[PDB]
Amino acid sequence: PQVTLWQRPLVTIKIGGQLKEALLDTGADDTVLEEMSLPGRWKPKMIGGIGGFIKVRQYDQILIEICGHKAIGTVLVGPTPVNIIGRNLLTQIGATLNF
Amino acid sequence: PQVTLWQRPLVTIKIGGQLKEALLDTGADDTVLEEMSLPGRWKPKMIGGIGGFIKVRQYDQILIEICGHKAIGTVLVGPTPVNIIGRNLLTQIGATLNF
Ligand SMILES: O=C1N(Cc2ccc(CO)cc2)[C@H](Cc2ccccc2)[C@H](O)[C@@H](O)[C@@H](Cc2ccccc2)N1Cc1ccc(CO)cc1
Repeated sequence: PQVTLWQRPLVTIKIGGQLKEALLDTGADDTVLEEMSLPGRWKPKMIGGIGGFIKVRQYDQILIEICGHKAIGTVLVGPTPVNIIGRNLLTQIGATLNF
Repeated sequence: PQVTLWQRPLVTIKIGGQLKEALLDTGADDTVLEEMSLPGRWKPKMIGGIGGFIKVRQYDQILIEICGHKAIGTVLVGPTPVNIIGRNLLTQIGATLNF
């Protein structure tokens, strides 16, 4: 799916039987995601980006549906104010930054 | 220029006769950039993302060359550990997130 709209390319993601807006974060290397409803079987970690380091849960193997398209990947669940989709997911949906 | 390489789409940008690695961050809305020497003419501000809020300088009208291509835009110079290229710049180089 092409997504330009000279604005934030957000995609309705479907993780842990849930749906939220995801900020296509081609900048991040993984798909972070504000706290949500995910089952255990994950690993505790912390990302360090702009402002400070937040705590998230590396959920490897999460069927996140972006753009009505199935896409499993590592979703980090933490206190992030946005559902970040990094390369870990831009590689499953085949996202490409052509400019 | 198409950039997938299932990894971080970094691009050597040339801002104010300067050059650094820019993490193509379609997630951000503007082009943040670790502290550096910009062409003056800017305003003090602070972005609030992952971890906390960092302080940057909205440098509006900065000739940032991405992919050997000239591209003026708003480069926020602050204590960011990376040169983020948000939509503000993904709209000048005509970037498109297709997956
Ligand atoms: O912290 C941000 N991370 C941090 C981050 C770390 C780890 C992951 C998962 O691996 C994802 C995101 C990225 C930028 C960055 C990456 C690495 C080092 C330094 C910076 C991201 O790529 C960017 O999209 C937004 C995400 C965001 C945006 C809004 C609200 C919450 C989170 N930010 C913050 C940001 C804020 C404003 C601008 C300018 O508009 C740019 C970035």
